[PDB]
Amino acid sequence: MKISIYGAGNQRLYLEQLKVPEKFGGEPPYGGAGMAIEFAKAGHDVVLSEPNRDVMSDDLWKKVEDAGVKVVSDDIEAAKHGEIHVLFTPFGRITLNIANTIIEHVPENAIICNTCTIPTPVLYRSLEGILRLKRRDVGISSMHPTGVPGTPSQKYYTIAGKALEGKEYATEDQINKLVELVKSVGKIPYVTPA
Repeated sequence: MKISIYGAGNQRLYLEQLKVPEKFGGEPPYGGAGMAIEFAKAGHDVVLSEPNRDVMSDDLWKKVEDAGVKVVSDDIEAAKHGEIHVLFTPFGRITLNIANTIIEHVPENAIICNTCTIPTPVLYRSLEGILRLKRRDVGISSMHPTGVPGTPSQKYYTIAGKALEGKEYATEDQINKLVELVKSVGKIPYVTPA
């Protein structure tokens, strides 16, 4: 599939402060860049949008590019690529901002999903005007890793599905597409009510 990831992740944080290779193992880059690599090695067409080059060293960047990941710095160019748009914002600082930036540019029937735990209805309500009136084809969901992407113990992804009280923020096809994306990289998908 064509996947767009927004945010490579500050790799220094993972290495200096969090000591991920020592505590959980695996190998940098982690997070969004780690997801991009794993997706690409699974045969997916991956574009990673990152405005700040300094998020990782040249050696780590080469690692990303060696996986087949196309790296851009313009979110709008990334917006026109993916049928799935993964907002890697574990701190949820710019989640709503990126979504607002890319929503009018994403191709028909594309999916926008966050990796953090901002509720899908919240993400939807921030874009309700556009999603109801101009982009009814766009699905809103989640791609939330239980652990740190790139770590061997990261096995689960939580996907926001149809709400308990009926509201569908994405089609069943769109949700199924996310489910198979998770399994394509040997991970376990888990669909929850939005």
